Amino acid sequence: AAVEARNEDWMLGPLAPRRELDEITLSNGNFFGSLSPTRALLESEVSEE
Amino acid sequence: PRRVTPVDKERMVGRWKVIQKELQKRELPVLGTGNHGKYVELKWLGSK
Amino acid sequence: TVKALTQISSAGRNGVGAFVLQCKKLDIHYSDWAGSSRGMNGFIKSLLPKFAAANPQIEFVVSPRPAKHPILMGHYINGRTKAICVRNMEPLEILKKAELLRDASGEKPQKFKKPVTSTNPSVRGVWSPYHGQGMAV
Amino acid sequence: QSTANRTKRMLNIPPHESFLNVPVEGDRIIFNPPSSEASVYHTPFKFLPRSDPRRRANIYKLFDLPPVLYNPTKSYNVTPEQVEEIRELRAKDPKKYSVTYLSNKYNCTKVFIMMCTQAPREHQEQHKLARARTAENWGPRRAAAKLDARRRKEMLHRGEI
Amino acid sequence: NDRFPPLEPLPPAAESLPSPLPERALTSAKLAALHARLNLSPKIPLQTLARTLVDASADENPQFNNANLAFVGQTLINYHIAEWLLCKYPRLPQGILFSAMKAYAGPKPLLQIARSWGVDTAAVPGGEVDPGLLQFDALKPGVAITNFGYKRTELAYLEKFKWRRGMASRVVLDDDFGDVVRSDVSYDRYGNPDTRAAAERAHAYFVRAVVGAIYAHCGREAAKAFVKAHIMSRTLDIAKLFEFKYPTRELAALCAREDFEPPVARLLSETGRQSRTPVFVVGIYSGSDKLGEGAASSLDHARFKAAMNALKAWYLYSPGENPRVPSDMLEEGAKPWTPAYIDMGEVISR
Amino acid sequence: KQVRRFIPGVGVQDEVDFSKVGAVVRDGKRAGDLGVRTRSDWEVIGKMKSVLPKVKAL
Amino acid sequence: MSQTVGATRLAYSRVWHHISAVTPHPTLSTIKAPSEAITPPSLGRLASRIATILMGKHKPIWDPSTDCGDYVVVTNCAGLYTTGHKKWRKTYYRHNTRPGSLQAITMDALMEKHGGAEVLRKAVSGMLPKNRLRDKRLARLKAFEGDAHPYKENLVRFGGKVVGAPGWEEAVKAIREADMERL
Amino acid sequence: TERKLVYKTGYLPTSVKKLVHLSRQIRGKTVSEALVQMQFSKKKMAKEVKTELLRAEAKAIVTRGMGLGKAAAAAAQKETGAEPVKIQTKDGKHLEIRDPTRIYVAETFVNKGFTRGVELDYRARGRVFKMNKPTTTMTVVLKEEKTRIREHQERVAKKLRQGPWVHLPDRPVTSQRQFYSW
Amino acid sequence: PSQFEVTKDRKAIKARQSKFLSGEETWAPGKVNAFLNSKI
Amino acid sequence: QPPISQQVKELLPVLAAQPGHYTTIHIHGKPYLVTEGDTVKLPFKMPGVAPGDVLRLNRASVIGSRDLTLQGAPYVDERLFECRAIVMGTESEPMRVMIKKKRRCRKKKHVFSKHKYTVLRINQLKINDVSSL
RNA sequence: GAUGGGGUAGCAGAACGUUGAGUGAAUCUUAGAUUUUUUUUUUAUAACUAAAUAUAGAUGAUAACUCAAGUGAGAAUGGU
Ligand SMILES: [Mg+2]
Ligand SMILES: [Mg+2]
Ligand SMILES: [Mg+2]
Ligand SMILES: [Mg+2]
Ligand SMILES: [Mg+2]
Repeated sequence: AAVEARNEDWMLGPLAPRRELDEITLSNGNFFGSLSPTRALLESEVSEE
Repeated sequence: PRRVTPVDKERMVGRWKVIQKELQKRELPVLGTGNHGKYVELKWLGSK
Repeated sequence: TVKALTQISSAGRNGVGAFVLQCKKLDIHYSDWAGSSRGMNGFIKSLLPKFAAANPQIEFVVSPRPAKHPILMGHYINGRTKAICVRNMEPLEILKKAELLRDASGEKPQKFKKPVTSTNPSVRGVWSPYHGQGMAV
Repeated sequence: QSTANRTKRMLNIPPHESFLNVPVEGDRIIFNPPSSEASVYHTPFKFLPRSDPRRRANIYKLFDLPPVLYNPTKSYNVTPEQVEEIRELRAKDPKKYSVTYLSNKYNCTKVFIMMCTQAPREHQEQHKLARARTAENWGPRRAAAKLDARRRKEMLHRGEI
Repeated sequence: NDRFPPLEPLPPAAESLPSPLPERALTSAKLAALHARLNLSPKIPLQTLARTLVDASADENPQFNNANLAFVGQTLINYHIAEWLLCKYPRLPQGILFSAMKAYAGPKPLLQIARSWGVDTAAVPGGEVDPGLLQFDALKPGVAITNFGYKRTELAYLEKFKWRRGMASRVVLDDDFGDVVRSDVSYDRYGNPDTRAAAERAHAYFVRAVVGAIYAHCGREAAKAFVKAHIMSRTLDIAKLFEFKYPTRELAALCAREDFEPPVARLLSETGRQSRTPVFVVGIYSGSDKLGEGAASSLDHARFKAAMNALKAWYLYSPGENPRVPSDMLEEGAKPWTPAYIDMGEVISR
Repeated sequence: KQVRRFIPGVGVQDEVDFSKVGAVVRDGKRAGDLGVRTRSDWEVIGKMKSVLPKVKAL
Repeated sequence: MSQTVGATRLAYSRVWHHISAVTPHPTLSTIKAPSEAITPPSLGRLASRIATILMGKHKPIWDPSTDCGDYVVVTNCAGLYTTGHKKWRKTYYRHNTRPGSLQAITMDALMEKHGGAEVLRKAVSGMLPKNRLRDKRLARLKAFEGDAHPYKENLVRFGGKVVGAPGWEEAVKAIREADMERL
Repeated sequence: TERKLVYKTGYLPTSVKKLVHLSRQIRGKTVSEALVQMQFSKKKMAKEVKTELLRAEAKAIVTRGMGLGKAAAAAAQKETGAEPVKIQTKDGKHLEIRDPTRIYVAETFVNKGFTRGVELDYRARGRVFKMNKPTTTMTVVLKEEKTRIREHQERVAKKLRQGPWVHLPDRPVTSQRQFYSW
Repeated sequence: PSQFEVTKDRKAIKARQSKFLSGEETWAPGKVNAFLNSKI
Repeated sequence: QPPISQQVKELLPVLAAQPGHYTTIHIHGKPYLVTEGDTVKLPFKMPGVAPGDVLRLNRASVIGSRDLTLQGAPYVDERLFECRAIVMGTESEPMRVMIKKKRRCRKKKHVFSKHKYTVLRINQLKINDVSSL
């Protein structure tokens, strides 16, 4: 997503969208520029190695 | 004696000296990847 | 009242009055490591010195290019380029390929349609049914 | 056809009969006037300077006129004094004393009336508007045919038509 | 970096110079090829050909630049093209005589001649560029070459209030082509119609300079041969530069001036009248002689087109395809000069 | 008229014009023997800063 | 290529030709002596000459793909010449795909309903290439029964004299004598 | 210079051959025109297209800043007596644009998604066939009237550049022969 | 889609829509979509 | 050498005095109608020529102007005209593949053809003055 | 100024490509290795030029020569 957002700001210029005011991404349920409780707290069970 | 790179061609055309000033003003790295670390998001999650 | 038009320019006819070789520059790339560049190295030492001496109107740039096949890239006055990979070609096969770029022009390959190409008008004007003896059905 | 060679034989047109009579016993020059329009570079003898030696009888000689289309006549029926009357009437009432009215009375060309005098500005602007109000009643299909008629005339004088 | 040593050794204070040094030209493979591509005489060193590529936009110094070389060359090109056209077409109107000059020795053709020689431009001028590259700065149009034309006192009112400018005055005040006289850095931008003209102007000054260099080194005859081979060898249809207004009046005024019988339009041939695309062949006759012929779809157009062809034939009269020019006499021991036809002037109509 | 050529077996054949008739083929191990203009020749041509065309010819 | 560089306008223009089905034709007649026995061009022999004009095959710039044909105005189609007993014994057929719907008609019966103009159109039609230009070329055949037609002003002229008129030839030669007074 | 929003609707319980006809109806219309046709449509999916088209317009205004000049544009029409712009769409429909910021449906297409479910069709002779329950999505590209005005000015310019129709055209002879035929 | 409960993110985009259309706030380009060094 | 005819000696000045001239050169027997400035693309690679070589064409079938036409029985006398060309280079066509195949036979034999062509440029076409001859 | 030139069954010779291995603890790669695409050129079942997109320092790719085969698919009412 950051690869496509960096290309629009470079192109649109004064028409850069206000992505922070947009709806959530149902693929994750997260807002703009927000992590997930599982990814922000690193509660992922990792292997023993 | 060595391989001609895209940098050498710009130097011949004279455009390299103009690219250094712009990149320097913007703080972008002139010849190199800068002092930026590698992608760690997947690494911190235990990515193999 | 005659008013001059200011949007028509003269066209050049290469060969009439003066001739200009189309191949402005030739780029020769070799690998000291690649095995396919064995013949190119022999062409740069024996046949290129004398071939480059017979074509003083061409710019030759011999530069290495490791981890890559050997190519002969010729830049032409029209702006286009023609690159020929000469991997696994003996020195005398490189000279036959280098002369192909010299004798060639930047023009893209086209099928043979018409021998003659002319921009000047017909000496005998195009046929007209109103400028002859007339035809009676 | 199947190949380009066959297509060429079917689309063949033989050369002109003059070239078919190839000579024998040697070389010769034949008179072969083509049935085409001559270029503006074949200057007629009437436009050649008296010094130009190339002037010469028709090469044919070395081996009623068509119908009239436009033969105008120039007439001068307006005296120096009548020109003053044309300038007074045109400025007194440009509506009643139009160019067509003065052209008839004075027996002159309508253009000639325009040369001696012009109508007052406010009256000229009224004429340009009348023709502008009729140009807005034209649909997309008529207004396009009128623009072509105005461009074909410009193209004619540029040597394109 | 040590892994990438410089390909071309250069002092540290190199990029600070306006253009590469003279000795730099002796180790460039582009100049040696450009010198041999044009078959230039060995009298012209590589230090001189390298000076013809440095436009005044890159080097403000009166030396090291193209200002003076292009000036001497412009006079040679403009002169040889002028005498050659008056001897070939001695009846050309003044207006068509200016466009024909601008069509041969103008910025447009000279730009194509420079590109026909394989001359590639440099992005930005500097002491590091290859001496064989055309150096100029399209962002600074301040520099203006010196010309023999003078500035008009009414130039201000001319461009604004659309004041009248005659043709007879352009041969003294205007430039050689009839045009009026006098008509840190961020490269994050796009091309401009000002740069397109500044770049086209840089290519023209280079071609002219090559003629000036051949003149100072090889002589006058060598310069004339170069102009006759690359510039005069081009093709131009002068008949396509004509734009007539009321050609029927100009023709009547011509026949009247030359005493010829008043022109009469006669219908030579016609077909398809009362159709969508008829054909009327109208021929204008002055007595019993056919002046011109024109075939159009409308009866009026066929008469106008015939008058143009009758007028073009008068103006495009040519004594020969390769006539002698007055400059051929000064060479040496040339055949006696024969007076050339001098026309009285173009016809002024209503 | 034949432009300069390089015969792979013989050497560099200089330009020859049969209109005035001389196909001389020079072969060697140095640029000078070939008969072409070398870098050294261009340096001596650039050092002759005194040669000047006759004023009558200029 | 120079031969084709120029003004091709007049080479592609449509010329309006004319021919009478009653005027004797010394060329398209099978009888050549005595001159008083020279007949007009028969139905098929006239249609073969017209089909050549409709295709433009008489032009040095002919191309089958380009429609470089011309017009042919045929008059006096009522006195169309035929040999033998073709007029009363020849038959034209028609079928609309329905068994039993075979329509037959003779030439004399077809000349009474649609005149001799339809008999000449079917002849010329069959002599044209069977492609998408057959209907355009055939439509340029203007056949009329008598001497009157709406194209008396379209017929090609040379000095005001229509081709085929009494003095059209001398009017052409007089215009070419003046064209030689130029370089 | 021209704002644009590419909005992909949610997964609708319908097929492509059914919803395609609903996407071709709102194609080229305004957001208001399309919403009125979805409110009074007999199709069941027209209720989902009306909700998904109101969400797209909410995103086009907040994130892209579209249709936010009606008040300013209206001032120039009546107060100043300016006549609006008259254009003609590619299909040929004539329009009168009084507000250049009005949103409309520039492009619209339908894509098929995952499979809702699978119902077994038990036929005679002990034969069973699977019935795939489809799901499709729709994508609408919302633009402003400034795009239709620009695209229109290009077409008319392209037409005026093709030159007028000449009576006697100079058609070429596409065949070279080494002799003169005339 | 018409029966999905509106979340807090959809209840906020409807309030902004009524603010930009009303004229209270003026729309401005985003400034946190991507942290570039050019800043253009 | 055989003397030129008296009829050709009196009309040749009129042939050369006209504006334009064309010739039908014969290279290896095949004709080519060219004009001064045209570009001939021969359907074969002329052996032993490099870009810049000047050729003198001596076999002309017809050398005529608008109205006049000079025709030699086998060919015209070389002393009357002077035509020269310059070798501009060699061009090639795109590769063409021909597939030789028969019905009910899987074998498809391929034939790859890519021919070279020599390009000329007619830079001189003038008629001589034979008043002395 | 060499001679020769269609081809089924069938026989014969010479090559390319694919997968893995040796040289290889080798060579190259943010001065862009690799990117299923597009483009350009070269007598070309193949490689190459350049462009666009993304970003790897080796669990990456790779010339040349050689070695070994689970090595080349519009056809089996073939299988998934
Ligand atoms: Mg059961
Ligand atoms: Mg055989
Ligand atoms: Mg065989
Ligand atoms: Mg890629
Ligand atoms: Mg199968």
